[PDB]
Amino acid sequence: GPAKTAPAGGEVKRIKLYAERLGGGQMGYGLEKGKATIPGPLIELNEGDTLHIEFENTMDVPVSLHVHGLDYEISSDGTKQSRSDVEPGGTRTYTWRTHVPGRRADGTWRAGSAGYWHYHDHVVGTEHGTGGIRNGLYGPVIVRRKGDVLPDRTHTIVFNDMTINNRPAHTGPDFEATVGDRVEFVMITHGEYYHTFHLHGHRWADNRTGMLTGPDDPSQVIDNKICGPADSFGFQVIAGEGVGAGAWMYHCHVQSHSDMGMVGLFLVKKPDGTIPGY
Amino acid sequence: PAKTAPAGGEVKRIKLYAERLGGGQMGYGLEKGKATIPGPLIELNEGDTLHIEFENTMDVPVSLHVHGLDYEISSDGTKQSRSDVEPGGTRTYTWRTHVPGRRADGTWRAGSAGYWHYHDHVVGTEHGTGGIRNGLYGPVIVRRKGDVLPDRTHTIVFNDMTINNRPAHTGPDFEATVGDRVEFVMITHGEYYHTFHLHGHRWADNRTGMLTGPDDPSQVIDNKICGPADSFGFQVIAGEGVGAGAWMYHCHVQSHSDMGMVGLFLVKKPDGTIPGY
Amino acid sequence: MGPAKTAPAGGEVKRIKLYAERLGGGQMGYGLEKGKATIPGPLIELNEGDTLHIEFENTMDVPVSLHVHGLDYEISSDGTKQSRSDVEPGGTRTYTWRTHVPGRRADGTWRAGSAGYWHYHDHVVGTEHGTGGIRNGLYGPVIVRRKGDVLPDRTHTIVFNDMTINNRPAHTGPDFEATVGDRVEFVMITHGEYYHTFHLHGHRWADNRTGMLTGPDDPSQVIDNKICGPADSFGFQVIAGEGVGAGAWMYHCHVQSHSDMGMVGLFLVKKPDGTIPGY
Ligand SMILES: COc1cc(C(C)=O)ccc1O
Ligand SMILES: [Cu+2]
Ligand SMILES: [Cu+2]
Ligand SMILES: [Cu+2]
Ligand SMILES: [Cu+2]
Ligand SMILES: [Cu+2]
Ligand SMILES: [Cu+2]
Ligand SMILES: [Cu+2]
Ligand SMILES: [Cu+2]
Ligand SMILES: [Cu+2]
Ligand SMILES: [Cu+2]
Ligand SMILES: [Cu+2]
Ligand SMILES: [Cu+2]
Repeated sequence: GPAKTAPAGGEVKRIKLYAERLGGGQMGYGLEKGKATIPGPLIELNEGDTLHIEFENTMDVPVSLHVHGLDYEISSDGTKQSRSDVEPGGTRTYTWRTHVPGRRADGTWRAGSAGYWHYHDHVVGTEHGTGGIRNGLYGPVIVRRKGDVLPDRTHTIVFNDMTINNRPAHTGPDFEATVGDRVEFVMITHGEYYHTFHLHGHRWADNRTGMLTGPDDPSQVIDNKICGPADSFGFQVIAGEGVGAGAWMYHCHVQSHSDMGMVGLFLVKKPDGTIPGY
Repeated sequence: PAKTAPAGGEVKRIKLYAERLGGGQMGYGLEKGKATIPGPLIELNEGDTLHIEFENTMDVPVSLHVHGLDYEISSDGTKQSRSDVEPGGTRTYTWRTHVPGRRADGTWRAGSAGYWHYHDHVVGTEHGTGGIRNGLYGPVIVRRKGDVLPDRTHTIVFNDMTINNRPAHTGPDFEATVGDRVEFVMITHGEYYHTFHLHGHRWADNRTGMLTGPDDPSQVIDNKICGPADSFGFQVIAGEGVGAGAWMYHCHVQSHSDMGMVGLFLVKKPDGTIPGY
Repeated sequence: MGPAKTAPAGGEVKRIKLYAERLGGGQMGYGLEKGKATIPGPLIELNEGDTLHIEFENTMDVPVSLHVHGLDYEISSDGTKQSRSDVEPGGTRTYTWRTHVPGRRADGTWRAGSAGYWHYHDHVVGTEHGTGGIRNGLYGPVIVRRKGDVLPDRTHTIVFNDMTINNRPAHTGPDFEATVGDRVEFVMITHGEYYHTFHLHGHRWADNRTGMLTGPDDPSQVIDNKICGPADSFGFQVIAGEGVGAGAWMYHCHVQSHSDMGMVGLFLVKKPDGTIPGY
């Protein structure tokens, strides 16, 4: 039937979050010890939500959690200079807040928190978290505005230096859907390089939600997007819409990059489970 | 005045050929021996369907892949979908197109209109690195009913360190007359980020490159950063507010402009003269 | 906080003088007075419809020019060697910039006005694209405002020029001071060989003409992070410490090696008492 939408926020929410080492000199965040992933756990909030994070550093080196776009005080900045990092074996409670749009007393329109954001390390290896980000400490954050369209499933694609989600070249990741599913994509970039993100057989609107608000929204519609370290955006597509089922490539479009394996599949299935030509 | 795009929905057909050009270059053409870089401009109205009859006249596999438009996986134009074209081979690629409208879930489905492009995916690699470098790319415009039509359209492709695969400092230059409504399609390919910059003129960063009205918040710019496979276009009024002259456009990356990615938008007085040129 | 002051309507004929000087260490800069040159050059603000007459003197050993983005100039003000609009050593020229309001064209289309965040810089030094002039520091912000645009308390220009910020030594800032609640404006220009991503802690803006959402209608992405290449310019305004509070709020390019090597600054937001918590 009609699209599902986000409820109003304003709830006070809590999660546990850990930083721990993974194989091969890699680091990630997790919701439980021994559960860490690259990228980290996806965090979703409704505008007005407050989130307290009970943070434990499991590692033998100082780490931090610094987030984009959300409201936080200087004590949640997650930086060395702000004394907000977390020592080895230590814990701290990071607090993220969130607000709805509205008229300022000066008569202007204050932008809400809503959008496609991310969190990552500001501390490991240098005071910009170069080592940490390189090792995999980063994760997506979605803040939704009341009435925002909710998807069937959400997937995070991170271009971190020459890799996707710190995976070895040519290893995807791949995401599955069924023709007609509403699929949300969160795209984040980290590290040294510019990239262009590209998706076969689909397009989105270049704007807050990734979708057009209606017939008056001028935003350019695009299948290809240039992005750079700490950039984040998102969007939703209806799997296979107008195109049909198939194995649909997404890849960085910088030629040496795609040539070198920054490539994935959006695997879109016929209602019966089959994918044509594959 | 201001002629506008009519409603789409027509079924259209063209023949398209891949062929070798001089110097190791390759290009698409509308007839054998007529291939160009960039390839032929393809224009469609929302709702239109285009059947492309493709012949690959080269001695290596080639393919046709498009951005933004509606194609089935069998028109993806990749080795992976088995949609490339063997040497001397022929295939029909089909591109469909749709107007915007309200989906069943009550969301607003975006139409196909916009500035897009097509290029090879199979030459030299499965990402068409070789083909793209050799020159297999071309502009596609899809127009929404009511879109403002230009007097002329020019395509500027920054391909690696070249414009339209031309030698340094060779242009292209485009001519117009003050007051002409001129459309530019701006495509980027290859290995490098760039910044497109046009003297004397400006456009809106949005679908049409023009402000829809007084309510459109889109930033107005003369400079745009663009990555490989990036696609955008706009229209300006030649010399509007600025008069006639040789109006430079180039990549604004300093070394690149010094290397010769530079061209002229030649805007003439009514008498055909250009002051300072 | 009271109702914000706004830009009035333009149409005035304005005049300034601009000098091109050599500064310490092979640097070059514009100035409003001989001996007053700065990098970035002086801030130039116009209301849509205004006309600006720049009386330009070149005091350097080599030819220089003045070339501006986004505004209305005849070919003779282009500021290039090819248009014969550059300036010989010890020479002068009047450069003229014009600006127009938006409006309905005779053809039914809507003509965009001049308003926005723009910049000017040398086109002639070291190469015909002014690669030298720019590396040496010749560049400066231009702001064109639309009637009714919201005015800030203070304006700050952050230029990423190759690997510097405003041509400064690494890890030198600049830092900017505000008090919690100030409406603060940033103009952000990029120059040189390299792409960048501009990032500001604890604040966000709208990616659009004014950097602020016009109202609930506005679909524009809200961002704390923006990619920019050479000659890109954009601006925005924030309420200092809004919903966040006092602190020393980092801004920096987020390309990792760039921030590591020092393109970093502080937006220092004081409390009313003038203290900054934990700094
Ligand atoms: C068109 O001439 C050239 C272009 C390139 C590019 C575009 O990288 C490299 C070497 C050349 O001789
Ligand atoms: Cu930072
Ligand atoms: Cu890439
Ligand atoms: Cu594609
Ligand atoms: Cu960050
Ligand atoms: Cu592809
Ligand atoms: Cu370039
Ligand atoms: Cu210019
Ligand atoms: Cu492509
Ligand atoms: Cu120029
Ligand atoms: Cu940088
Ligand atoms: Cu931040
Ligand atoms: Cu410039």
